[PDB]
Amino acid sequence: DVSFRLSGATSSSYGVFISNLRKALPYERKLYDIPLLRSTLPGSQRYALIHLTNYADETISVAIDVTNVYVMGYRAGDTSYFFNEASATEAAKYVFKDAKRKVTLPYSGNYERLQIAAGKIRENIPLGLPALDSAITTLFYYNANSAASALMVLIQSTSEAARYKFIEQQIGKRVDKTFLPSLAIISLENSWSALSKQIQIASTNNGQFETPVVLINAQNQRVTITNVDAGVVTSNIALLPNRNNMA
Repeated sequence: DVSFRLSGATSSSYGVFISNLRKALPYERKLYDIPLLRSTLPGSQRYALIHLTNYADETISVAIDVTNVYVMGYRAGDTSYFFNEASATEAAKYVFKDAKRKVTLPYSGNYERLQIAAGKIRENIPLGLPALDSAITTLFYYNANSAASALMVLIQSTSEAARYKFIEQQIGKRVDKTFLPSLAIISLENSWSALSKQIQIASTNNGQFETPVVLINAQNQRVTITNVDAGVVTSNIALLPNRNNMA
């Protein structure tokens, strides 16, 4: 289980946190040294809680699917919370066992449903250390009217950063303030399944992609990735997802 205090948070501390986050996630191997998560695992091990104390010292545990890095929900006191999707409910069976109540959320854990419930897309969502703090505050108070965005700001500032070290750095730099994610950041979040899958394919294909993953580079423009030679891929793709877990 991962843990991080917002109090005294820095880019270094966040990097450490995300590092700890990926460290919590088990892995069967590494393609290109990129840790390939453990696809096969007991449902109990398939999830790991992030303990996260916001600036206000309000801690809450976030239930992460370790095999896909996917957030399933979170806890706040005896009140636990989980997305309406059957993945979170399964998660609820293993995590927050002590939680006296598992709350099924009124929205699915996917960006689409989250953005709908939040009433605001991730492009307009704040990101950075204050965002995780804000997330914690909102989530602990579970303002369902807006908790959706808070979940998103938190998920990206954890799960997505855990996956992409590019996302990690961008968020982690925003110690003292926040910013709406770049199209590059968001592109990574989406491409994670495609890009990494093609890395696996490419691993047995001398590094050639079959399906060229269109990724948004930092300039907010699409760039064709046909080769694992792309440094923005190899240096930023911290965690590799399993073909069995992807599609």
